[PDB]
Amino acid sequence: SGFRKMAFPSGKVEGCMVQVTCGTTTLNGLWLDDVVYCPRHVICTSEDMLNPNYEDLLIRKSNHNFLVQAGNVQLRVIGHSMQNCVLKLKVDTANPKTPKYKFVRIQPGQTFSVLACYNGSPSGVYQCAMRPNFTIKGSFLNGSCGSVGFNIDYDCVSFCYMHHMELPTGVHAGTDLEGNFYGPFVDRQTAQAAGTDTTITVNVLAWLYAAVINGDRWFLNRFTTTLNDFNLVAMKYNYEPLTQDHVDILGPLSAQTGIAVLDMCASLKELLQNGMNGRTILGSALLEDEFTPFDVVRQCSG
Amino acid sequence: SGFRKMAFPSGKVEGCMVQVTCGTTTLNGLWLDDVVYCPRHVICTSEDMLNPNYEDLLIRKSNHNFLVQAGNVQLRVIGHSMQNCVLKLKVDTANPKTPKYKFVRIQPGQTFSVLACYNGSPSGVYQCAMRPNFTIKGSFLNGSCGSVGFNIDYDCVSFCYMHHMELPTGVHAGTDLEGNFYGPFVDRQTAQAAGTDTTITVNVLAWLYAAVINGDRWFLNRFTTTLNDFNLVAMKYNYEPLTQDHVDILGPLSAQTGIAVLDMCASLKELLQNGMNGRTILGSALLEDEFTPFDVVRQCSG
Ligand SMILES: *CC(=O)N(c1ccc(-n2cccc2)cc1)[C@@H](C(=O)N[C@@H](C)c1ccccc1)c1cccnc1
Ligand SMILES: *CC(=O)N(c1ccc(-n2cccc2)cc1)[C@@H](C(=O)N[C@@H](C)c1ccccc1)c1cccnc1
Repeated sequence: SGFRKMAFPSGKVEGCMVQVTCGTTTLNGLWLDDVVYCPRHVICTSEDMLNPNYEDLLIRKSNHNFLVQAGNVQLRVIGHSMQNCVLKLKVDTANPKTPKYKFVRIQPGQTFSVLACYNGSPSGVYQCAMRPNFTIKGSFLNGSCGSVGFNIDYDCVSFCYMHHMELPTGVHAGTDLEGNFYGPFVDRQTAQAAGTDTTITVNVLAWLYAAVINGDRWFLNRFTTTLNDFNLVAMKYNYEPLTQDHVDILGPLSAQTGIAVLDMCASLKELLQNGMNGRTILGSALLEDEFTPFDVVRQCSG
Repeated sequence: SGFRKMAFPSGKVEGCMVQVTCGTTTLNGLWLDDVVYCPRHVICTSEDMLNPNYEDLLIRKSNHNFLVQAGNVQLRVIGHSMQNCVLKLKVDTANPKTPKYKFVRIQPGQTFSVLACYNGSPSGVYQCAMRPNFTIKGSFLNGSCGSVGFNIDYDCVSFCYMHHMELPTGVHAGTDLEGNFYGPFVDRQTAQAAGTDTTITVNVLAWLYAAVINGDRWFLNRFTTTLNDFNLVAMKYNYEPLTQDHVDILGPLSAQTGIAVLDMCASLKELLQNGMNGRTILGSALLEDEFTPFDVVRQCSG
């Protein structure tokens, strides 16, 4: 029993984290095979943040302009390029600790562990979710950039996120490892606003399903409801629409709890309309939406 | 900006987690140097859980009775003993991945990362705190036992917790790595109850201090208060007494925020007496007490 925001073990990613440098600018990179990956904003100066021309800037730099440091050691940059918003710095040496990996672009609502890195040294791990507005509510400080998000597929590390910037909202924007931003965010110092953050509906139900399995069942109502009925109420409180996929994805938890999906929805509808009256579910005084059904299955099954 | 329940990177502990076996009973062990450590309850059968005599039982077993498995490999047990509630199984081979380590008995209110392990395979990481009743509100399933709690001291891993059992409360009891239980719990199948769980007061203030630093400052009142005044109100809602040590330990956050300790206390007093009115602090609808001042400094400083 018990339910916690749980991260993947970070061991196979610790061994891939390097320090990358330009002048007064050190950030984190990710050394996989004979390539090191970091945010291309490591080439910028404080003068050229308002509107930088990254192509032009990279022209000014050469292989030897970039100080890649592995713990106490240094790597020879035998070639650089730019893939969208990432520097791919080629190196003489292949990481001997390179785990099997993939690069996946994750979908909003999906979750991943973050290994928060300063000066190429892993500092800490936490679980995070792509919000529907394509921000993340991270915990990053100055120097955090190039810190990565990942899932672990049996023995295969999937990298889904690279940290690039904090918004004035105090939330976080980043790319996949092919260097495309999640959302409309750009890597320049201009006015950018995160759109309306909406609740992830399948995740909240996942979590109610976790709650039941943990014996917290008070919120369960004698009622049920319909998709359309439920999604009319949903929209009113900034919630994602529930779909038949969403329903199907909750089958294993439906199946384990004995509780139909649509009866859980009816419980949520009453919880949305009445709030929680100071009552808590799984130690929270509000509805949690940063666990998927998989996260719930993994933690509540094995 | 941002504040999350953050774990230490688990890399140096992954390499110490082994599978330990007896008949129908497999749990986790911890291989440091030429010693493997696990809960001594791996020697028990379902018949001898109500009141087991561990000495007597161990008499029945020998070195070769215990199947220690490292991933795909097997270790030769060249000697066993019992230290309080842990098996120290001596092995031919020293762990080549043994990080510098210490064994510390942690104090109630202090926090540590847990590496949740099934069948000697690390499954996930989360941050946890010793509650004042000396339970932990973990996330463990069947097979979790021998999973360890640790802090990372620069490069030195400190092991503070080994998981032994779940209470009917659905909360968790375990030992230090010398095999003494945190609290009055015993490793037998008898009626055991976790006493009154009290809130960790320094931690809540730590967290309010994190909140301020993140710009969440609404709860700040025009008032202040006294220790005695504050601790009279504290006791009423099952809260730890605040001491001058507690005050001193919050100096760095006092110092960073510009806010006196005793003015933060006055804010807490009004928050305790009035609740939060549906207002949230750092994304929580209730007062969080599983971060220490150190955790707050580490995450909000670097
Ligand atoms: C790496 C880093 O920690 N941050 C950061 C600094 C500089 C830049 N940059 C873009 C173009 C040239 C240089 C990106 C990121 C800071 C940070 O992002 N601050 C925000 C307000 C910001 C500044 C400048 C441009 C864009 C954004 C940081 C702070 C906290 C968490 N992550 C990053
Ligand atoms: C290792 C394990 O996961 N659990 C466990 C099983 C058996 C024993 N045991 C004590 C004396 C002989 C055998 C200890 C722990 C279960 C578990 O602890 N279940 C509880 C209810 C319990 C059963 C029997 C004795 C004592 C406690 C488990 C389940 C969930 C989380 N941790 C452990």
